[PDB]
Amino acid sequence: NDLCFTNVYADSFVIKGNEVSQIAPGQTGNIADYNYKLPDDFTGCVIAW
Amino acid sequence: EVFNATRFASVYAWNRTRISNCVADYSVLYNFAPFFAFKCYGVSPTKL
Ligand SMILES: *[C@@H]1O[C@H](CO)[C@@H](O[C@@H]2O[C@H](CO)[C@@H](O)[C@H](O)[C@@H]2O)[C@H](O)[C@H]1NC(C)=O
Ligand SMILES: *[C@@H]1O[C@H](CO)[C@@H](O)[C@H](O)[C@H]1NC(C)=O
Repeated sequence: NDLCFTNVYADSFVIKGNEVSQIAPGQTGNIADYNYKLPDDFTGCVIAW
Repeated sequence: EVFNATRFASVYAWNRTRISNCVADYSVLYNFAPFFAFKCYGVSPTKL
């Protein structure tokens, strides 16, 4: 709440339970390789509920 | 013949084959393998 961002992107997608642990900078799997790959120098947050 | 086998042994006796004198095209690595974990450590799988 004390930071200013030039722009903010909210990527939304429903995925399975293990694939939550999958989504992270520098990971592997059928989702992190062919479906959604977070860049290595990621600056942001992931939210899974 | 490391991926067309039928009795991949239990972990207590980890079968260890030796692959020498050959041309390693890992496209056949990919074909017999609906992958779930290709975590490579020393090398990158793309540059293999
Ligand atoms: C691990 O399993 C491999 C596949 O079953 C074996 O490779 C083959 O084994 C057969 C005999 O089952 C040989 O006839 C063939 O030439 C090839 O080597 C491999 O031997 C085996 N290794 C160990 C240590 O068990
Ligand atoms: C095993 O060998 C048979 C031989 O016909 C082939 O049809 C099959 O696809 C092979 N399976 C794997 C997992 O290598």
